[PDB]
Amino acid sequence: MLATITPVLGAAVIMMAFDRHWQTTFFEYAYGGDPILSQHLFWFFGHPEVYVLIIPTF
Amino acid sequence: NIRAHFWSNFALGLLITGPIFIIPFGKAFRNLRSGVPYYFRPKYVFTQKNQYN
Amino acid sequence: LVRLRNEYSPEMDYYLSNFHPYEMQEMGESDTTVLMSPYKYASHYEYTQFETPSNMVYSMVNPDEHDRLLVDPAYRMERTKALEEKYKVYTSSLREVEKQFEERYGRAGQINISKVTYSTLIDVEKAVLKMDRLFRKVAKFENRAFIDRANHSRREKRMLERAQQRWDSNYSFFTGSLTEEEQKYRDYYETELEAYPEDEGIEQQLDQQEVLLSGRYDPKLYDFQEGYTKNPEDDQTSLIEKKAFKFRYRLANETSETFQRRNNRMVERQIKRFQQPQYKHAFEQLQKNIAISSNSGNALHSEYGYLELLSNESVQLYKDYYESDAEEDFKVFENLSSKEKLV
Amino acid sequence: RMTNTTEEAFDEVSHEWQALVTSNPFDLNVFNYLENTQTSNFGTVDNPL
Amino acid sequence: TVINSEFLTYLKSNYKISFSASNIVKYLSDKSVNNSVILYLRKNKIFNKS
Amino acid sequence: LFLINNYKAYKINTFFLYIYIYLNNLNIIWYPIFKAYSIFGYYKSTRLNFIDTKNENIKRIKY
Amino acid sequence: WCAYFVPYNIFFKTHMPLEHAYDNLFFPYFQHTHFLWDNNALHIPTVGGVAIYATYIALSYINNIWKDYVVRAQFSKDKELLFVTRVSPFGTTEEEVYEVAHLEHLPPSVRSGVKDLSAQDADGLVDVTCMSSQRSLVFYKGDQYWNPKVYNDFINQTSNLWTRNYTGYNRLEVQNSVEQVKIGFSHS
Amino acid sequence: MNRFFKVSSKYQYYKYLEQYDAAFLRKYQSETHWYLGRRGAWKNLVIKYAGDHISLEEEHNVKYKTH
Amino acid sequence: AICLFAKFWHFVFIFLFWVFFVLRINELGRIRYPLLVANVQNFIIIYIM
Amino acid sequence: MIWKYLQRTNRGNIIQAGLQHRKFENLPFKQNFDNLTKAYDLRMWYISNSPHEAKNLEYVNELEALHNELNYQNSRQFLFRTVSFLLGWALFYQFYELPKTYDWQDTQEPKHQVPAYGDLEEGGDE
Amino acid sequence: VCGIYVIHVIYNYMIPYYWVSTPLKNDEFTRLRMKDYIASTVLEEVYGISYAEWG
Amino acid sequence: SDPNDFYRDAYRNENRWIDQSVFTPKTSKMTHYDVEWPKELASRPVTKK
Amino acid sequence: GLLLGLSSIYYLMYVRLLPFNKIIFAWILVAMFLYWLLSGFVFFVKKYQYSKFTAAIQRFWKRTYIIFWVIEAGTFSVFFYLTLNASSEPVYMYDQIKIYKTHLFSWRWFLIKLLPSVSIILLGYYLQLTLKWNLFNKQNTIVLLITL
Amino acid sequence: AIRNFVFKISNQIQNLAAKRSLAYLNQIDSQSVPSRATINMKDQVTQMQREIDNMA
Ligand SMILES: CCCCCCCCCCCCCCCCCC(=O)OC[C@H](COP(=O)([O-])OCC(O)COP(=O)([O-])OC[C@@H](COC(=O)CCCCCCCCCCCCCCCCC)OC(=O)CCCCCCCCCCCCCCCCC)OC(=O)CCCCCCCCCCCCCCCCC
Ligand SMILES: CCCCCCCCCCCCCCCCCC(=O)OC[C@H](COP(=O)([O-])OCC(O)COP(=O)([O-])OC[C@@H](COC(=O)CCCCCCCCCCCCCCCCC)OC(=O)CCCCCCCCCCCCCCCCC)OC(=O)CCCCCCCCCCCCCCCCC
Ligand SMILES: CCCCCCCCCCCCCCCCCC(=O)OC[C@H](COP(=O)([O-])OCC(O)COP(=O)([O-])OC[C@@H](COC(=O)CCCCCCCCCCCCCCCCC)OC(=O)CCCCCCCCCCCCCCCCC)OC(=O)CCCCCCCCCCCCCCCCC
Ligand SMILES: CCCCCCCCCCCCCCCCCC(=O)OC[C@H](COP(=O)([O-])OCC(O)COP(=O)([O-])OC[C@@H](COC(=O)CCCCCCCCCCCCCCCCC)OC(=O)CCCCCCCCCCCCCCCCC)OC(=O)CCCCCCCCCCCCCCCCC
Ligand SMILES: CCCCCCCCCCCCCCCCCC(=O)OC[C@H](COP(=O)([O-])OCC[N+](C)(C)C)OC(=O)CCCCCCCCCCCCCCCCC
Ligand SMILES: CCCCCCCCCCCCCCCCCC(=O)OC[C@H](COP(=O)([O-])OCC[N+](C)(C)C)OC(=O)CCCCCCCCCCCCCCCCC
Ligand SMILES: CCCCCCCCCCCCCCCCCC(=O)OC[C@H](COP(=O)([O-])OCC[N+](C)(C)C)OC(=O)CCCCCCCCCCCCCCCCC
Ligand SMILES: CCCCCCCCCCCCCCCCCC(=O)OC[C@H](COP(=O)([O-])OCC[N+](C)(C)C)OC(=O)CCCCCCCCCCCCCCCCC
Ligand SMILES: [Cu+2]
Repeated sequence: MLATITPVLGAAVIMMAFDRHWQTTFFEYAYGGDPILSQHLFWFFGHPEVYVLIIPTF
Repeated sequence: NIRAHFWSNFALGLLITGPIFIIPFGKAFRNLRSGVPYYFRPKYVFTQKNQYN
Repeated sequence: LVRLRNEYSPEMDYYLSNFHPYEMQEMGESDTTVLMSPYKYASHYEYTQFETPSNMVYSMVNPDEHDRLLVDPAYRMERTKALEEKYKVYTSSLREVEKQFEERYGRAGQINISKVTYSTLIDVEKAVLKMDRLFRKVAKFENRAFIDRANHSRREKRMLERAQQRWDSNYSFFTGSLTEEEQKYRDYYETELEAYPEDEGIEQQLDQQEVLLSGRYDPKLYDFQEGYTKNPEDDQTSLIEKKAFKFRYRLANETSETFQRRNNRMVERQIKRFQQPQYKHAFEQLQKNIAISSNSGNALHSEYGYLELLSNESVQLYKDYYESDAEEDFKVFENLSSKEKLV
Repeated sequence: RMTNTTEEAFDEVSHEWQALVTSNPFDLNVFNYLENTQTSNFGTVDNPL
Repeated sequence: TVINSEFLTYLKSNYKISFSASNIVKYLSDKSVNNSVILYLRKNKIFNKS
Repeated sequence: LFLINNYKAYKINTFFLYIYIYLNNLNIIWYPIFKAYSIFGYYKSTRLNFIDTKNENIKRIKY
Repeated sequence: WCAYFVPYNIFFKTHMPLEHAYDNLFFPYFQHTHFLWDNNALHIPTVGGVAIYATYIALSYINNIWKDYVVRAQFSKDKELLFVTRVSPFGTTEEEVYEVAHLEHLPPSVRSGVKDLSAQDADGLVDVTCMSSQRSLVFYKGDQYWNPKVYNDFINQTSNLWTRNYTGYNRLEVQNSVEQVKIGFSHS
Repeated sequence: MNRFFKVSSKYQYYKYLEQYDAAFLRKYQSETHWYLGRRGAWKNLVIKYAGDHISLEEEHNVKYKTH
Repeated sequence: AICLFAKFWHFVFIFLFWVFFVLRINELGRIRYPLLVANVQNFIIIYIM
Repeated sequence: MIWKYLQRTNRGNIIQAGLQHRKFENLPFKQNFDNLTKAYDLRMWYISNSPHEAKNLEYVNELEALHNELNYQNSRQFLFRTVSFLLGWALFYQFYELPKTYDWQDTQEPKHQVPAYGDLEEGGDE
Repeated sequence: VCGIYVIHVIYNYMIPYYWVSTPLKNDEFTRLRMKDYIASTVLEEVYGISYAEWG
Repeated sequence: SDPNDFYRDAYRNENRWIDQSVFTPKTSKMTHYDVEWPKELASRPVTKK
Repeated sequence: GLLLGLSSIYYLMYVRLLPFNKIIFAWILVAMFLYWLLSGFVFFVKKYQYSKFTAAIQRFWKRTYIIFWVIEAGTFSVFFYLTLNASSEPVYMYDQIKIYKTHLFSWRWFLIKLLPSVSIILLGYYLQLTLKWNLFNKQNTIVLLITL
Repeated sequence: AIRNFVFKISNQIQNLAAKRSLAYLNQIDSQSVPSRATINMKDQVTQMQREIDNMA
């Protein structure tokens, strides 16, 4: 599961860094950015992250 | 109606092309371009082909 | 728990069947790193552009002996020659044991093969021998300068002079399987060719004799069958076709001396028949209209008569060769069909 | 492609080549593939696994 | 190679062959044997069991 | 057939046949094997129809 | 030139991009600037190492390519050793010593490549291999670059392994190609 | 067969070539033993020992170790 | 632009791979199929990218 | 007589094909790719269809040698043809007038080049 | 069950989204409503009033 | 070479005791292996330390 | 090599007047990083030339190579999906020009740019094929051509 | 050079034509295929003439 999900989180975090520093406006609604795209990308990994945390406990 | 016509034409085309093109086309596998009779050339599995031809 | 020991003993050999054979496909050095094919990522090993030699023989050596072999090339050559001699001895002993076993017991059975496959195998053997001879000649021509340096100057001068004489003021018209390169090779190696001409036709006849006398194509060892049939069925060819096959592959079933005797008898009878007046007239008529026949692909009566005489001569040759055979009825040769005559 | 044994075979690779060319049980067991081991019978006193 | 007739007769008299040779080397001809190449394997104590 | 045989001898007629033969000679291809088993493996694979005729497969009970 | 002069002028002496920089891109036209990128100066080790290793590799491979060719060859007194002069990295002379016994002219592994050898031509090159050092000596076939009284002995001594049997055996010499082995003649 | 004719060297050890066929020498010193033919191969043993020993695990080049 | 940055980093990686390979073969004195084919496949992958 | 042409199959369509004797009657005096591949195919077919093991093994060795020779010939052919193709490509693009008059609209984004929202991007009235 | 639900969601919401991507000269509103009806009228958020007495 | 005919006589339940008994077959002794090798093997030097 | 590299490094430092202490500290860290990363591979190459490079080791190295390239391919594929599904403003009024922005590049220009890579891969294949019957010195020409 | 190549082409063409026209006289070809073909052609001609005679 981690192998499946990690690249999505990596891409989302890299895009966040680019928006912060280079001002790529990936998540700026003014000129085409999608703020909800960041949430989608993060949670797509976030829920599998908690599932990964819990599954070994069983 | 178009489906009926198309499938009738497809069956007729199979019947016509059987002896006209594909069977003569099969004569090209009698020998290799070097003149030797056809023999098996495996890719990854050396299948046994003891059966004739 | 079986604690295997690093030794060669019957106790260890007792467990040979309890192991999978070691895979060779993953051994050696691979010229392909990894296959980028999701369809067979775990079904196919990496392919190889080159081939895998199979003429390798391995022998175990001690550490000090291996160090000696590495350090001393002379000792390495000596041990290698000794090992080759011992391998030859071992192979000869195995062959003799196999021959003794065959003599004592007998072959397991007859080989089910088609007559077409048999003929094609013989033809392929002849073609392989011819190609080997051609390759030997070409390699000799290519390596003449490096193998014979003392006479290279004179031989090259002679070859160049002859080639210039041929292609300076004249065209060279080649008949048969003769080419300018082959003529140059013959001119260069004139000396050696005198001792052993190695003529194409004579070599082909001798190699056919060798192939048929090797004994591998003896009809006694084969059960001829159609092959293409769903069920195993005997050969369905006509009686005339069977007789023609037997005559064509006479050498396969006959021994050297018996074949020599029968062939000498047949050739003497054929020579006498040709010396008979009718054949001389037929050949004279054949030669009379050679120029006319060259203007068209159609034949003339003087040639049709010659061909009919050829058919009769073939029938008589078969009869003469198989004269001393009780289980032979020659009446079948009387009033043959057109297809039988062609066969 | 086949390695020159007399020149480069030493220790581990030499033992692997020995297993390949002789199939002696010791070497074959040492270099047996981990993915698959030959299936055997069911262990018994008369015919133990 | 050539084997002396007396030696071969002595071998036949002393031992009677009743089993076939299993090694594929029995099929090798002289040409193949000559074309064969000899290689050496270094055999020593084995310490790695993997 | 008679007309074809009559025109066979003409050199102009045979020029096209010569060109066709030349193209056929230039149209040769090779088909190598690209597996580690290679020629020896293929040869052993093609031995199914002939293994039964070998001496080692003859019935010979040890006892 | 190609690696330093043109890149330097294109990178530092002008802020205007070249056509190959952006013809495949879809940005509006803009200029460059060397002082508003890579604040960490991470490109300094990259450029330095690339330059150093590229120069080293180029020079070393030039030397390797030129090593095979032989400039001068001299037999020692008694003709036991051969002193060979070869090209150095800067085109000067470098000395080496070889043994005539080790020196040998070997045929190619592939027997169909004999016709492709440069030695086939009258003014080609001869590839003599040192079987001890696994080195190759290249000599011009032209008679100009040869001493005409020590050439026959040299070629005879260095061309022993290129024999007639390299081309194969006919049916007259197939039997003699190997030495027959006698078994059991000395004892039963 | 084409046996090696003679060795014009004062070193009697080199005369071993005279006892072998040219084809044998090509097979075992030129085709597949080219890197091993008529060579000491002591460097092979030295490199084997260097590789198999437990020496310092800091390598700079194939020839030298890190300073 | 981000994809092209990734492509450039991959190309730098394969360039370093090739530099390492050439230096090692120069030191050894001969080329080897494993590393040579690895470099060839790296070139193919970079061409694809 | 339609059956005589439909249900009747030619003898060659069923029986094994023979050896083309014209392919071997006359051959050049050069040990070239054509002759090498002809010999390779002959030996391969003989190994496939032969019951004689003694002849096959020597044929196996000769076939390995022929495989090496054909690999060398193919390497030469590949080198020559690839070099010719690359040189032809380079010369074609050197002597070919590449069109440089394609539409450049894609490179222009007037709204993005000159922000049309102005100060409203940083925030509205209050 | 999840796959069938996802297939239905795709058929209703994903593929139809690409049918119209530019202004349409003729019957633009009609086509937009045609593509929107299948997605906005799914029974999941429509059915239930028939048994409203349950709650 | 009939497989069933061979097997029915080769493998039997009443011969189990002698079918799986390991032994050294009677073969002519070889000096290099059965005479010389044991002598050199037993003549190896022995060191206390 | 040393002359050119040192000159380039000093010029690039001087043009922007980097702080020496901080930059030298960073470059020391980077040097140690890269040096040890490459020294691991140097050790692997030096150790596997005798008695260590077995079939299992070769398969392991092939697997590592494919795994690395697979991870890189996965990351690049995620980025490629993001590129393909890049968001944009509504086409009706906000951005009406999006319809005519196809961003199509000329193949007549792409092929010439693509030529060098195919040249390199073909040269590499030729070197691989020719390694069976050629020496190191003779193939240095192909190696140098590929390097250039 | 050019003249030699042209003559070689002409020689090969002439040899091919001579073979096609007179291969039925000798046994160079295995199985005497051209000879059998010529014999079959004569047989067919004679059979056609005899068929006309028998119809009459
Ligand atoms: C409903 C449609 C839905 C999808 C939409 C439509 C399709 C869209 C396009 C799909 C394809 C992508 C486009 C490029 C295709 C290129 C094909 C090619 O060049 O290779 C053909 C290649 C055949 O060439 P070949 O190897 O030379 O031929 C055999 C030789 O004799 C080799 O000889 P040998 O000696 O080396 O080996 C001998 C032996 C071994 O050789 C092999 O073939 C090797 C083993 C092959 C195993 C294949 C299955 C395992 C796949 C592994 C993973 C693949 C990727 C998975 C990705 C998703 C992971 C989650 O031969 C065989 O066994 C041959 C069998 C091949 C038959 C294939 C027939 C079609 C499939 C049905 C198979 C049924 C089997 C029999 C049962 C019959 C029914 C009861 O492979 C096939 O034809 C089979 C491929 C099967 C896997 C397909 C995976 C597709 C992945 C992309 C999906 C895209 C998205 C789809 C929608 C979903 C979005 C989320
Ligand atoms: C309309 C469709 C087509 C449009 C094409 C438009 C043009 C695009 C050109 C772009 C490339 C430029 C030219 C490059 C030349 C390269 C030459 C070369 O040496 O390459 C041949 C080289 C020969 O292979 P080899 O290892 O030497 O020998 C194999 C044997 O011969 C055994 O032979 P085999 O045939 O059985 O197997 C080999 C086969 C294997 O290839 C195929 O069967 C694929 C054929 C269709 C290619 C389509 C190109 C891309 C088109 C746009 C994207 C559409 C979706 C594609 C989805 C399917 C994957 C392609 O190769 C071929 O089919 C030969 C032609 C391949 C052309 C180059 C393909 C570039 C692929 C780029 C993407 C790679 C990463 C994708 C990851 C998955 C993303 C969803 O193979 C490749 O390089 C092809 C690699 C393909 C990898 C596909 C991976 C699929 C995913 C599987 C794992 C999924 C895990 C999921 C985990 C997470 C789940 C949540
Ligand atoms: C419009 C639709 C398409 C058709 C037209 C195409 C364009 C025009 C083509 C014109 C060709 C014919 C020119 C007149 C020839 C007159 C010959 C002569 O005096 O009679 C000797 C001969 C009499 O001698 P005889 O001792 O009684 O019997 C000897 C036998 O015939 C046994 O003799 P044989 O048959 O073995 O003779 C072979 C012949 C030749 O030997 C060969 O068979 C070897 C192959 C040689 C080349 C053959 C083709 C040459 C023409 C085409 C070239 C195409 C190049 C393309 C280049 C690339 C373009 C992108 O020997 C020679 O005559 C030696 C000549 C060697 C030099 C050749 C070069 C000549 C100069 C080049 C320019 C030619 C005119 C160009 C006009 C403009 C074209 C645009 O004539 C006969 O056999 C009976 C007929 C006599 C009256 C003929 C009246 C004229 C009508 C002739 C029609 C021939 C048609 C052939 C083709 C049929 C379809 C496949
Ligand atoms: C302190 C930080 C660093 C400062 C460096 C300053 C610049 C120095 C340049 C020197 C260049 C080499 C000169 C060698 C001459 C001697 C050659 C010789 O005799 O051969 C022996 C041997 C080489 O043998 P060989 O047979 O000649 O080699 C031939 C091979 O084919 C050749 O193969 P190989 O030997 O090179 O093999 C080693 C292998 C192993 O790889 C390496 O060597 C790694 C190289 C890393 C370089 C990093 C440079 C960073 C600093 C840049 C400049 C700083 C400012 C400088 C000052 C201002 C400007 C003037 O190298 C590679 O293959 C590298 C591949 C290419 C990569 C290039 C660099 C990376 C580019 C891509 C990424 C760049 C962005 C960063 C990305 C990462 C971010 C985290 O050399 C050695 O063992 C080293 C030198 C001799 C021993 C040391 C003697 C002095 C004592 C040590 C003093 C310093 C340390 C202790 C200080 C404290 C004392 C108390
Ligand atoms: C955009 C630019 C283009 C891209 C540029 C980069 C291109 C890189 C090309 C090279 C690398 C990729 C090559 C193709 C892939 C090769 C894979 C491979 O060989 O790996 C074998 C590796 C190693 O295999 P191995 O080591 O056993 O291989 C040896 C095999 N034998 C022994 C037979 C020789 O293992 C695998 O990864 C295979 C098993 C896993 C495969 C994936 C299964 C699915 C996992 C997820 C579960 C499902 C989730 C839901 C999916 C559906 C969602 C909708
Ligand atoms: C790393 C390789 C192995 C692993 C493979 C996988 C790696 C994938 C990494 C990327 C993943 C996806 C995220 C992308 C992030 C991109 C970040 C980015 O763009 O930063 C770059 C940054 C730019 O960042 P920046 O902050 O300066 O950006 C400028 C923009 N503003 C002003 C808005 C901040 O640049 C560098 O890091 C410097 C790179 C220097 C390269 C030098 C190469 C020299 C070549 C020399 C040879 C050529 C000939 C000349 C020789 C002369 C010799 C004298
Ligand atoms: C072998 C027995 C076969 C039995 C026949 C039924 C199964 C056939 C095969 C499976 C597909 C079933 C699809 C049913 C729905 C088709 C239409 C559709 O999607 O829209 C209606 C509805 C959607 O309705 P709607 O909201 O779009 O309404 C359309 C009308 N307006 C717009 C006016 C409101 O589909 C769903 O709601 C799908 C929900 C997901 C779960 C569906 C489960 C179906 C029943 C269980 C099937 C189990 C099969 C097991 C097979 C293996 C074991 C035997
Ligand atoms: C700013 C730019 C980027 C900065 C980052 C710097 C990146 C540097 C990358 C260097 C890569 C060097 C690779 C060398 C591989 C050597 C393999 C070896 O030991 O040989 C095995 C062997 C060597 O074989 P051989 O040919 O030498 O000999 C075998 C032995 N005989 C000949 C006797 C039989 O090779 C193989 O098995 C072939 C396949 C090799 C596959 C190698 C994969 C390497 C993967 C590296 C991943 C790196 C990740 C980096 C992450 C990011 C870092 C910042
Ligand atoms: Cu959740």
